[PDB]
Amino acid sequence: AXAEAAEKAAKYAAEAAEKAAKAXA
Amino acid sequence: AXAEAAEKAAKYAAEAAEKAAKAXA
Amino acid sequence: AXAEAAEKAAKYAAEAAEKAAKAXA
Amino acid sequence: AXAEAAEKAAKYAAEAAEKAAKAXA
Amino acid sequence: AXAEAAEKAAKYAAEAAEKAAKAXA
Amino acid sequence: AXAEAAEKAAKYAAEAAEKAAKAXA
Amino acid sequence: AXAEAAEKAAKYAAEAAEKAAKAXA
Amino acid sequence: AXAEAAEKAAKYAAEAAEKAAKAXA
Ligand SMILES: CCCCCCCCCCO[C@@H]1O[C@H](CO)[C@@H](O[C@H]2O[C@H](CO)[C@@H](O)[C@H](O)[C@H]2O)[C@H](O)[C@H]1O
Repeated sequence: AXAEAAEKAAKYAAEAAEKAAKAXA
Repeated sequence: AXAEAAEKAAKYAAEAAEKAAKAXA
Repeated sequence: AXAEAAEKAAKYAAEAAEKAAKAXA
Repeated sequence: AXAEAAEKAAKYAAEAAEKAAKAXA
Repeated sequence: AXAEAAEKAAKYAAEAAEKAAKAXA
Repeated sequence: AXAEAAEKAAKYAAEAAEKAAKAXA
Repeated sequence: AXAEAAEKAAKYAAEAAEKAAKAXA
Repeated sequence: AXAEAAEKAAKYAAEAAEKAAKAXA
């Protein structure tokens, strides 16, 4: 359960980071 | 570069949590 | 779109924290 | 107090994101 | 249980950060 | 510098986790 | 101690934003 | 505009955290 929660959080941060990276592209 | 590094770290964290989730199963 | 995802992320976080808070109450 | 602070912080963030989502309409 | 897995994860992350600090220098 | 700051946050988390872990010990 | 750590995180955020603000100036 | 607003908000947050840190001691 906690692993799942951590994965969801990391996935959100990764998508956020990706949109920032694309904005700077 | 900052956003890219954060995206990479977050994707590694997500993979690591997924692996833990699959192991805990 | 960014704002909407951030709000969803935060709601999920609040729900997790609330659960923790309730366990400690 | 830790969990309660975390809950308050998450709820604050959710409120701010929601206000932002509404403004961006 | 939860705290021990969280301490272990946090230590791994700190080591990864430290490695990156040394590589970047 | 970012890696250094990441490291401090990670160390902070690990010590908070250890304090909880010791109370559960 | 938690408030002191939160202050440090907020200061880091402020410096990061200031960096961006200056480059955008 | 965005970076300036983020800087302002982070500074507000830091002052709040500092005030709390001083109240607690
Ligand atoms: C990878 C992300 C990590 C998540 C957060 C981890 C942060 C770890 C501690 C950072 O250290 C802080 O760095 C700030 C910025 O370098 C400094 O503020 C500096 O800049 C502020 C912003 O104006 C001023 O208010 C301060 O006086 C000035 O010291 C502050 O003193 C220092 O303690």
